[PDB]
Amino acid sequence: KHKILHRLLQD
Amino acid sequence: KHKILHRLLQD
Amino acid sequence: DMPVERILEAELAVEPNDPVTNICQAADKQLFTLVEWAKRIPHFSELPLDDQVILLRAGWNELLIASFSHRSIAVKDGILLATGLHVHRNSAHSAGVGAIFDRVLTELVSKMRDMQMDKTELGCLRAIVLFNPDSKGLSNPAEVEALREKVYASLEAYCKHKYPEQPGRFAKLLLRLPALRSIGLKCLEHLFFFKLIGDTPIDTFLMEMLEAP
Amino acid sequence: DMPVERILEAELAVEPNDPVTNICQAADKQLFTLVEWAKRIPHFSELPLDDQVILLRAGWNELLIASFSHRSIAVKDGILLATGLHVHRNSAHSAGVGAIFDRVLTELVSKMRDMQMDKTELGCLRAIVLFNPDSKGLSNPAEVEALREKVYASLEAYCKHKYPEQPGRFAKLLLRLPALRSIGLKCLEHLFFFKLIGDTPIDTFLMEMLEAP
Ligand SMILES: CC1(C)CC(C)(C)c2cc(C3(c4ccc(C(=O)O)cc4)OCCO3)ccc21
Ligand SMILES: CC1(C)CC(C)(C)c2cc(C3(c4ccc(C(=O)O)cc4)OCCO3)ccc21
Repeated sequence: KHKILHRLLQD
Repeated sequence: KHKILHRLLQD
Repeated sequence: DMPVERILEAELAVEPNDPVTNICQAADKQLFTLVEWAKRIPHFSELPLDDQVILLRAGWNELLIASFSHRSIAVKDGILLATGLHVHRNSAHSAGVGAIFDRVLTELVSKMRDMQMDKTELGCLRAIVLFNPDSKGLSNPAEVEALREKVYASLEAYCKHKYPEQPGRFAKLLLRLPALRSIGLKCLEHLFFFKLIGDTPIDTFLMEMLEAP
Repeated sequence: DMPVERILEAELAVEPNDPVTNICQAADKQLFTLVEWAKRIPHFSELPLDDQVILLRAGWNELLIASFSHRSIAVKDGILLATGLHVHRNSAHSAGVGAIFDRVLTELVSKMRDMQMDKTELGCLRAIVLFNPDSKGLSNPAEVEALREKVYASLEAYCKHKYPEQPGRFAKLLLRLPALRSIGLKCLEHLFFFKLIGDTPIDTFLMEMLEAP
């Protein structure tokens, strides 16, 4: 759902 | 303006 | 100067088909009681008459919400209205106001119960809300700020003495205030909407708190 | 376990025609920085990935507002944007958003300055906001509640030690949180409206925080 946020919380 | 409130805050 | 024993007496002196209609009925009733409550709070009556108006108009939601939430401690998934009627989680949801009702339940009532908030703490939190220096229009806001400072210093000192095993109970109490603020604003929205539509009877005092500004 | 020295380092690692367009530009920029900030807060990265989402989505406004308000301490009647641009009281009023801008100024920036809130206290208040157990959807809310408890116990102990002459500075800090909450909600409304109308460019990250739920 929340694309950008998930990608930034990665690692 | 605020009729009822003023009347209740009286005394 | 700002005794918790006197704030407690203010609280104790105040004790008494469409669910939303019944809740708004209870709201209006309590607005009269709130004005009497505020007077019994030390130094509030000594404030200029216009400032007393500004204070009560700015916090009436949060003040009333705190009151019926603490009243509803021993209630299973519901709130006890001042009229004497109980209102359950499902009753409110079915009336189309379940989202906010659950917020009241989860963030306040429930949180109050688990720490067993007493009437003195409830009173102090209410008094802190009452003496809001951020209220716009205030003639002497620093005076209202000073009265707030005296309530929470008394509340801390009350807590350190009555519950000295719970070192963070003071902050725990103060951190229910943002929730109360957030829930208070969402109530106003609903009340403005009940007004706009006009499908809910709204008594005279409740209507006056919904007038501008 | 929850050291104020580590929270301070999180804050320090983060330091860098239409005024509303410039403010929204600064908002999006800071959203990326906020995600990096949250990670440096002890135990936040150890929370399940979904809960980290719920936490940041629920508090991003209050977290960002606290940041640019404390940044604007030495500013006369205005705020310093992260982009480097200053925005004055009159500039915002003329853009049609003066009412909320003044609320930020009066209730936060100004109140921060008078007590000279340090970066450690700002960080802790932000960390308290971050660990909101009232956030809906949370898998293990008691875990988030416990992490909040550890931040404010550290903040109190920091305050009693660094400012032992100001016995009520701890409560003074916590009582800016309802204001922050109230101002945060009013920002969302504005941002939803800038979206609805579409007369203001809104970058991709800011747009995603405005998507449902
Ligand atoms: C029906 C809703 C929107 C839901 C909810 C239960 C949150 C609620 C609460 C009120 C109310 C209120 C409700 C009950 C009482 C009381 O019985 O003491 C006092 C006040 O709080 C804000 C002003 O009036 C008014 C309306 C409503
Ligand atoms: C233009 C308004 C509505 C006014 C006001 C100044 C309160 C404001 C603030 C923001 C903003 C924001 C503004 C500036 C910054 C920053 O520069 O750090 C970060 C965030 O706060 C909530 C999310 O974005 C976004 C929009 C706006």
